[PDB]
Amino acid sequence: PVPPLSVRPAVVMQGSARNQDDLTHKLADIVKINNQLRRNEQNGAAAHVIA
Amino acid sequence: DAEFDEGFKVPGFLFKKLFKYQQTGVRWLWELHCQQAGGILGDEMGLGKTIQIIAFLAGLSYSKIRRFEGLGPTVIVCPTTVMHQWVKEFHTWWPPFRVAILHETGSYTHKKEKLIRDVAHCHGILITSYSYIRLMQDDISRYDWHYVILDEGHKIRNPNAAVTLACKQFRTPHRIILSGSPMQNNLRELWSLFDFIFPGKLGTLPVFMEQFSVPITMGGYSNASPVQVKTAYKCACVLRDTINPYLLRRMKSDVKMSLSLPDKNEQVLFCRLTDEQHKVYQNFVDSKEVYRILNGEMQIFSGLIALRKICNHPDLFSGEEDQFGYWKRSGKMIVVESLLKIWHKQGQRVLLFSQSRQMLDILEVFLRAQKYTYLKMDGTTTIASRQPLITRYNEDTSIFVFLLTTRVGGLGVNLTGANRVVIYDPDWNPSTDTQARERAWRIGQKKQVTVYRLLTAGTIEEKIYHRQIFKQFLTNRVLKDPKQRRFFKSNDLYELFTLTSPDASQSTETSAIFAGTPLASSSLLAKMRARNHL
DNA sequence: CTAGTTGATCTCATATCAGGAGAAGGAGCAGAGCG
DNA sequence: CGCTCTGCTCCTTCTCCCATCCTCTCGATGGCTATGAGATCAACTAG
Repeated sequence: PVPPLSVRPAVVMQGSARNQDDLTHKLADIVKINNQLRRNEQNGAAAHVIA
Repeated sequence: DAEFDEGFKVPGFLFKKLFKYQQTGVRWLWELHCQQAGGILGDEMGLGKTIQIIAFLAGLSYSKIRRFEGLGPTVIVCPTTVMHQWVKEFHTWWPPFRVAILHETGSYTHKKEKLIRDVAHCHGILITSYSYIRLMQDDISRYDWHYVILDEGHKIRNPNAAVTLACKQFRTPHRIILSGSPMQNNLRELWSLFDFIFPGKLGTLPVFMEQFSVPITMGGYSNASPVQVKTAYKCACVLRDTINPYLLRRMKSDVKMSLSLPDKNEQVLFCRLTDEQHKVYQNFVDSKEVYRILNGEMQIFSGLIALRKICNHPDLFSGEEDQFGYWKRSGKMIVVESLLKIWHKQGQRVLLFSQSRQMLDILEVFLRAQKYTYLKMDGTTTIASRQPLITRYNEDTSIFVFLLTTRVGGLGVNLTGANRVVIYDPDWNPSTDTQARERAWRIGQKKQVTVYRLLTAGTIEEKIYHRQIFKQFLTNRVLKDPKQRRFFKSNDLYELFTLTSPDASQSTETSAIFAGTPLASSSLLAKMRARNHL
């Protein structure tokens, strides 16, 4: 379960740079590796790579 | 009427029209239909593969072989640019097939789901686009299709694309692919195509890679240990005979005597970098960005795009006689200047190809700076007006140079009136450049066509061309003959962030690399021990 | 109603040191039945 | 007569917690891959 935006608000700094929450960065890592694992299982990858 | 072994009465008044290889292809297709397996009509372009398919399906319908009294509902998934052609072909060969197109243009004028239902209810011949297979992948696959023909089935070359999954969601045993090249880059595409036509024959893609792809490429390098090359040869032989009865591929060598073919010559010009372009390239290959690429902290892809932009023209990467895209700042544009001037003095007609549309626009601005008349067609032109431009180029001579990228238009748009062709920059896929050169030099080409590939020596472009040749060699080894003289080095081929421009004292890297130029249990055992000693 | 043009929108390619305190597991083992 | 089944002790992880409230300064934080073609569709722009 990925929480809503209220639990991880993207606070705007003095300028326009929108800083993301720690939860959002972590979910970014999770989605990155999840997509990476999904393609590695779908396409050519070694068993140790998938592991 | 010609009759086959089990009884497949292909009509005489169609069968007589086919050529010998076409009749062989119909025989092969019907052998597949008896075995209830699929195949790949891997015959290269121009031989005529739609004629074989309509002839075979027409014979299967008239012969009333049976499930289904004769031929049932079949779906043909082809690119949009050829859909109407397909229906016309049916209507001229075998009229009584109720052929119907699924498209916004179409002819149904009602709900498309009703079209699928009605066509299946009449055992019709239904043509779609790959996008409609992807979008209605749940809807279109409910009406018990009897045949699935993926024309230009190399759209399935990626085992990850949603089109591949939607196309592999069909249930019939009958899967035919009409592709001019089953594989284009590497064996991922061969595996995907074979997973389509015959789900179980080649193993799961991990198994397939670990058994075939890695050993073959490891034996495709000239610094490989002898054991590696021998294993690569053996594994290539195993893949070849495994795919032998399901990939029918014929070249223009055996069938050449039947049809004419004007001679084609090809050169690879090595265009030295201009000193400003050379300085920019050296600054990029010395800047911290490529260092971070070598550290793996940044995506190498952006560096690749940047170096390709630099070799095309500095104004792409960097951003009177000093306006945007001045042709004097890139050596390839110098050579294009010379070739265009000479060819215009010769009265010939030119195709100008480039993978980048931005540098295509730069070339347009350059041509406007000159007085050459020209015509442009790219992805930005509306498709409904693509056919006129080509015709206007092909019919007259008052248009000199036609501008393309390698990947615009339907496959093999008829650009026949051109005489010379120049590929401004190489691509990663050998097949797109092969298609670029093939587009000018097709059936019904009147004059000798020559292709000039423009490279910058010692740069990223030379390595792109090396990769293109390497992939072409891999495809050839898999498809025509395993024994092959090894050209390349593993480290030199893969390291592609350096700059060693030639000084003419030493020869270029390409020329340095290409410097030379029942069984009675004993035949069975003999073949086993023969294959095992390798 | 019918094309034709024009944006949006989406898919697919090619790159390689000055804590402590308690709870739970585990291991060595003494010994008791007991077949 | 050797095996099992305890259940005692000694050690080892392992994990949890460490007063409340308030004021102020001061440093760090900034995330950008590209490009192009095919196809669908939905909105205008004429008819």
